[PDB]
Amino acid sequence: ALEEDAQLPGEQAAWTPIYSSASEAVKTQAGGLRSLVWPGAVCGGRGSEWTC
Amino acid sequence: LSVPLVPAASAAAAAAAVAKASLFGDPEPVLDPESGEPIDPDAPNEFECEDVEGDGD
Amino acid sequence: VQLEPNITLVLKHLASCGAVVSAEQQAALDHSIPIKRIEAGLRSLTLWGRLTTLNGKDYLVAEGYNVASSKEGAAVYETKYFYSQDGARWSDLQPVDSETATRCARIKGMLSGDPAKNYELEEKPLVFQIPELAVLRCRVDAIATATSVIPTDSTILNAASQVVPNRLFAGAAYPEKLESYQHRFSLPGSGVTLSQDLRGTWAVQYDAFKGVAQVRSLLFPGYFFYYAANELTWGSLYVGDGLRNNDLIFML
Amino acid sequence: VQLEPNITLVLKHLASCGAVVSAEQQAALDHSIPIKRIEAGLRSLTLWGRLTTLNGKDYLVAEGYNVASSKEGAAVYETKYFYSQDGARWSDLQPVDSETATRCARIKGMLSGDPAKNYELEEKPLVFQIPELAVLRCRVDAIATATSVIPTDSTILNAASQVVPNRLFAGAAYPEKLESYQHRFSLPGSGVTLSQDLRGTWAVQYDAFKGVAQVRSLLFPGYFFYYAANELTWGSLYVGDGLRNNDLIFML
Repeated sequence: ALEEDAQLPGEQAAWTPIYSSASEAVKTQAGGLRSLVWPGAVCGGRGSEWTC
Repeated sequence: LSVPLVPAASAAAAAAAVAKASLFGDPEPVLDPESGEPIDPDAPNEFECEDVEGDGD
Repeated sequence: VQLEPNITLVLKHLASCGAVVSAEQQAALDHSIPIKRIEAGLRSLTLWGRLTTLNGKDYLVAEGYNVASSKEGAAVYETKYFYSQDGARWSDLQPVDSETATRCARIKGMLSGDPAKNYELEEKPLVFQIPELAVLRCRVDAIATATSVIPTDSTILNAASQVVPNRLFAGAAYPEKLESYQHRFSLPGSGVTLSQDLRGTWAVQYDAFKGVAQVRSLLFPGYFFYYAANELTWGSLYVGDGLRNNDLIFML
Repeated sequence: VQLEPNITLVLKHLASCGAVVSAEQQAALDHSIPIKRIEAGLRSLTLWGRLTTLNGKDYLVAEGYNVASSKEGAAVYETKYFYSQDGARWSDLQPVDSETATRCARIKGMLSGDPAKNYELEEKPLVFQIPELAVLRCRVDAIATATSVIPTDSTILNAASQVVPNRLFAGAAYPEKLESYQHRFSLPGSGVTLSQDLRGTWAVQYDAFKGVAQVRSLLFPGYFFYYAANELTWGSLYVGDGLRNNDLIFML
């Protein structure tokens, strides 16, 4: 799992969340992660589809 | 050409734009002016909808 | 000749450079920018950029102004900045003192995404607490004074000694050369262009068939500018955490 | 002041009116329009419209020209039309004789979508076979001579007596009135606007806060024109089967 990666300096996780909407009440929104070590590397899924 | 920033016959269009922009994000907590306490937000209605965004896709 | 950059064309031309915004934020901007522009009394207001944060709530930053005037050999734009975290409600991004500017310049890393957070610095042991919005404003100021790119001779001076669009601008003769572009704060007719900048801090890719030039900053990686010569439009955008690239000498 | 309509802004502003194009066709246009414009030697070439067909292969129609001149009190544009069914390869849309113009005017219904098809007409019993591309070109000619909308005083006459963009155009003073717009083929300074058209054949909706006016044709439902006054852009598009609305008196 990506959770067991090398943390960045300061007990910081190496992957940061990204969301599709600013409100937690929209019912069909995407989710994903962005890489801190390699800026520009993104993974993300919406519903049944996903991509890196 | 020399016109104002926005005509005076535009309050309806401005109200429309404010209503449309209020759709996005969460509503800001408003407070009671005389009291100073925040106004209790409305409890949301329970409903079922489709995925309008996927249909747009 | 355009009168103001168009966010649709900007997002269309600079999408290949990875400078993109969310779909919800795109719609929300389409509604929110005119509202704020009117209720602030500004003549121009555009999307300046988007700074990434650690909790996923990136800061959208917008920049507006009313009129630009020539003062002391510089084209000064009395700009005002606003920030947002959803694209719908814009808050003020207030200026920062000069003394605090140094401290926030010392703070590095990706921003937290919590406007109420404040970082700590230690000096001779006096500790200062710097609000996050101060750091954000300072990074925006640095990136702005570094890039602020427009085409050369696209502005002009009028009778009241104000900088106004040159509506008879014909276009850049050689769009693939850095001489065709300049900083915003350089007076018209001053002959100072991007070629007077430190050699190697700008890259230019020009598609001579479609007529679209892309100018990328290498000193602040994340600042992109586009110029379309067949339609005579242009515009820029910053997307990234806001930190300067200090290792540039080793990377060229 | 724009120099030529931008397809991105057109598709962005007229999408609310249902005037849309497929995504693949949008990309294909972004590539194909410059190629054809260059290899035909034309100064201007834009997307004119999109006519729906019975087999799902709608005709995209593009219109281009080189220079417009004042002849006999009319601003004549020597236009040339091209058609396509995928957005990538443009073929010629050749003019039609006057005698055949009447026959193709008599043919109604949604087009077939097969450029090799030909319809049949019967007269005194002499039968004529009219190719489908003839019907297409005449519907385009009718819609073009009916609408062809531009803002008023956006063009001007030059020394060689040619119609050129008025680069000092300041904008329409009253964008919600039909006097602000005119036909393309009306000479500058002639005072003929859309208000001289048959009363009730045009509708205007003006968003006074954002500054975007939409002019819809009611005689040819499907022709939309937009004018953005804060950025001084404009442009039109036709989307539909191409038939005139003859029941207009009963529908108003």
